[PDB]
Amino acid sequence: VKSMWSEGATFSANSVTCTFSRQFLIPYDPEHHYKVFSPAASSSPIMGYSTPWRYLDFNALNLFFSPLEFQHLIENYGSIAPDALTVTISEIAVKDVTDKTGGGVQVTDSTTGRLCMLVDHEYKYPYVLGQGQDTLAPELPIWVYFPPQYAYLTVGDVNTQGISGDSKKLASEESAFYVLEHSSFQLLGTGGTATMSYKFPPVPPENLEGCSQHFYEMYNPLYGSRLGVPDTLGGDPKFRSLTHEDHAIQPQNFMPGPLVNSVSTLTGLSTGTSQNTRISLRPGPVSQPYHHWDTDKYVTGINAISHGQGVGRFPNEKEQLKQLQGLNMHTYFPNKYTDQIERPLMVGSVWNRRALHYESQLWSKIPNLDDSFKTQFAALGGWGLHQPPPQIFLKILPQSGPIGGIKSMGITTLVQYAVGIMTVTMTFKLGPRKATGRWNPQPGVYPPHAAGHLPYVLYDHGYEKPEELWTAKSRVHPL
Amino acid sequence: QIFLKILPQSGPIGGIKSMGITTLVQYAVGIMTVTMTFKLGPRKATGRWN
Amino acid sequence: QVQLQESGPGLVRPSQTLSLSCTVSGASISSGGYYWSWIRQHPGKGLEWIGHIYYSGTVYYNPSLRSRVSISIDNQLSLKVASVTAADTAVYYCARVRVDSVRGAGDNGFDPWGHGTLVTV
Amino acid sequence: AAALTQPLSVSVSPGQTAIFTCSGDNLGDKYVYWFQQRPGQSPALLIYQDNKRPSGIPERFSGSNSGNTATLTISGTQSTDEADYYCQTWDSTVVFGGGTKL
Amino acid sequence: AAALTQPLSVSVSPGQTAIFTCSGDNLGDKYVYWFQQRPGQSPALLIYQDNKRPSGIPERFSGSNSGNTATLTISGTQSTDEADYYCQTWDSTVVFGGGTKL
Repeated sequence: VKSMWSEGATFSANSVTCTFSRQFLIPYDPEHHYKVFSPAASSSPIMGYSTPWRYLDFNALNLFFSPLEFQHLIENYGSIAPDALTVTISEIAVKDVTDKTGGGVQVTDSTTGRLCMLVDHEYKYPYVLGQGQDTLAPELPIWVYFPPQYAYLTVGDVNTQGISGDSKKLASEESAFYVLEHSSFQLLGTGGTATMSYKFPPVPPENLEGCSQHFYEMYNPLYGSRLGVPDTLGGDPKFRSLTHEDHAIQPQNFMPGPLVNSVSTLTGLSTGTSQNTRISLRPGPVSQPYHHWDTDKYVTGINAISHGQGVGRFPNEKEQLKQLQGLNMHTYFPNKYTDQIERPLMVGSVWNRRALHYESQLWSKIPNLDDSFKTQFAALGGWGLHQPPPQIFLKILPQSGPIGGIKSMGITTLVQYAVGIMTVTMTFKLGPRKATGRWNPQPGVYPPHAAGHLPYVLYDHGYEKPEELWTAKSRVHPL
Repeated sequence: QIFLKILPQSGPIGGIKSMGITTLVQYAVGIMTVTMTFKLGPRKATGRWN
Repeated sequence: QVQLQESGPGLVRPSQTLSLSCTVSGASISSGGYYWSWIRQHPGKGLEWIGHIYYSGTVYYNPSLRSRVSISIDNQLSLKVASVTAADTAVYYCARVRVDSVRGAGDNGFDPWGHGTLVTV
Repeated sequence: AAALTQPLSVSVSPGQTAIFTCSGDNLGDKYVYWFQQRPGQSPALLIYQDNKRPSGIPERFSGSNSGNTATLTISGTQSTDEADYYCQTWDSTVVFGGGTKL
Repeated sequence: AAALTQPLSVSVSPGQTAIFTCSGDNLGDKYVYWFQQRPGQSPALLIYQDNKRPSGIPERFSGSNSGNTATLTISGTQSTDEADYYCQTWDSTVVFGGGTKL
């Protein structure tokens, strides 16, 4: 039997199978406690639990696709949707440090230590995987993954104990203490292997193709319009007909989508109580851009997220500025004009999406509370689904010697750490590209850069990512 | 070309610390046995006498 | 450069609210991740830590001085230690720590300190 | 740990070293920070993360953290290092040490 | 490494040794070269490749390179070895050390 490190995407006219492999490292915990919290806010505080476990977060898109493979994805296909996912934990080498006392560290190898692996197929434990935090994976396959520690927030009971105003969320009857050691635990010793084998639900595709037409300009530019438009107001209408030059008063049969607090340049847009509780709903809905290119510069929005760096790394949503969205887009009403910045849902509407890019998420989670709309596509990129890919928790073990009969001899957790290899494969159901009788060469697919500093390549940790994000809508539909 | 890296086994950590050398130190010895066959032709004829 | 200047009221013995303040110069305090500590030092003895506060209201306290002191932020970094029947006057420093990444162990230490005020009790 | 141990004072001459002890339970898997407090002045961050020094601190200060102790070694002590040195860790709140009076 | 560490000066008597320190990150898997610069003169290649000496350098100079440090040991220092000794490596360009003034 052959032991392999697998990596690489294989394309077809149908789905592409993209696998990657990293080296993980379950470090250590000198205390295997649970370590509740002590936040004690003073102005609704938080209340958590710090589990001694390690989950892994392969959420982003820049791990399954190389930049050459992402460029081959954009210039050849016109949709993408995942349908399968397997996570194999390869060769495990749990080892122990012997503390040379004069050298400090000497690492032998342990055959009796193990690595407790739990897969949460039943969704019993809280899901913290898809929120966009700075522990995902290395972008390049040569660096070592350090998987994050598992922790979660619960709901408790806010008290007010202190001197001035000190609040503290204590435990209530609704609060929960999920001990992960009440489960089934593939114990997974040295050399052991384990798999997950998830299967994605039917999700709508992401349509990696722009438009060569405005949605409000879909008419014959000649010929006028069969209908009329008012001239006088005040009870005596006196409607007139239209010519072909009436472009700003052409009647549309479909409205644009909502623009709830789209502005340009804290908390952004925010719900909450009077002025100071005020939790943020930062990257808007998915129907809104937060960065595009107007006639002179880049407009950058209040509701933007930076994706790195600062100056920021924002995706250029040029396909939302086209179809009647954008940042400083007011709506006007002739009520006895009222400039409004919020646009409502407007029963017949189309708002296409905020575009996915090379570094976006893949799923988040739709929360278990009911009556969702629309929630098929989450913000921060990705899909977002009921029953997401389950979390793979990885503790090592507390091997706890020696004793000597009465004594607390030694360290009693001796010291152990585990290295390994995680090979994650995911298949994406690709759709065929939309037809164009176009005759023009379509624009080329290359990541954006400015001058001299090229995109993904080593320079004199070396490897540098571009200033703008590499979006995915660069071929035209033609609507 | 037959490329041969070893691996970057990268311990220990201790939970937060950058303990040790983190590439610990490793080296690999081995044996490469390379066989090659050469299609030989027969020697050209000479009625030479020398 | 970032400097921290204190404010001392003087001396009040018969159990009044000891109020302090620490205006930060060089950089604003609601500009990112930095704790803002209050640290004591008894003359002839080691340092003592009261508590630190983030700009979004969350404040950690010392478990020994928990029900006496109160840290607050109105771009002022106040401290309202009451019940001064125990005559602790020592010294009151301000200090800033960069907020760590993993929340487990402290990745940074108190690099910018204050000048220190001498309260008497 | 939650209670750092540190002796009272040390005695040194110019031309040698003075190594202090900051004892503590499981201090090897922790960060220890050293603070230089000259008399009449606020402390300054001397050695952070058990080995590193900032730009304002000269290159004669170095420390270590192994096992249940963390030392601070001064290489070539001058006539201006007579200052209280405190070790400080983070046992989930903050833990300050006693101080070796030099 | 890219920044070699070396102390200021050392004090010695005739009849003993004077060992210096050239600290550096991962200096064990590197080459360290020592240079003897008498005052008023150019430096000379004292010890090359951590153990070797050329023909012009006498057989009382020897060095080492282990772990994160590289030492230079003078066996029986005479009254002519009062010279600045610099350690030099190659972190892909050239890295010179500070210099132990003897």
